[PDB]
Amino acid sequence: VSKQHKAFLRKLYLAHLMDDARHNLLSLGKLTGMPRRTLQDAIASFADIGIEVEFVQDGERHNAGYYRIRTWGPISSAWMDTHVDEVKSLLGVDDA
Amino acid sequence: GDQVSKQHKAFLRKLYLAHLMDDARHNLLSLGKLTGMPRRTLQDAIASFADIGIEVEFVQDGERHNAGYYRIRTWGPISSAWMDTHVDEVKSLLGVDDAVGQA
Repeated sequence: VSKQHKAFLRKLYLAHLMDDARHNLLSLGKLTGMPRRTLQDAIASFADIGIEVEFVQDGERHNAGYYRIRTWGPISSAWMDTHVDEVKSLLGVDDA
Repeated sequence: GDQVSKQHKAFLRKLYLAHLMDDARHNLLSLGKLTGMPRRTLQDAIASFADIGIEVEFVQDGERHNAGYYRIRTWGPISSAWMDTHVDEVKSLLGVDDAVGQA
């Protein structure tokens, strides 16, 4: 699997984590082992594959916030549900 | 122009080709005359479908005398229905010109 296909599966994997649980850079960091840098670039590049992401805070604007997938666009969120396990290793994801 | 990034433009190119290939039998020569993209842009785009999980095959008749055509083996993580909805929009951004209409 190529550096671009790796990079691609990464985005779909992060998108998947963000879809089933409220996560921010810190939580994604503790869950995936990826450093803040990688996570931000990954997030910053979601638009390049049609995934629109929002960053949401509580009304009083005192919490650390979470990411929300506004739309998956051309990406099938179903597909990722089926191949979570394959992608897990192919990317080398770690944990607390 | 200011619309989308180069990276995003390149992605929509792959989805657009895949859409074209899925609705009619095409090869490099047919894709070239219809879209205006030169042969290398086509080979390279097709070469990178695997990067986004689209498996494409090139198929011929059994006697292998006819010119082949591309077929999408699987769209994988890509939603084909999405392009259906955004074709006009995407075609504009990519600057696709039906070469026969310009001449």
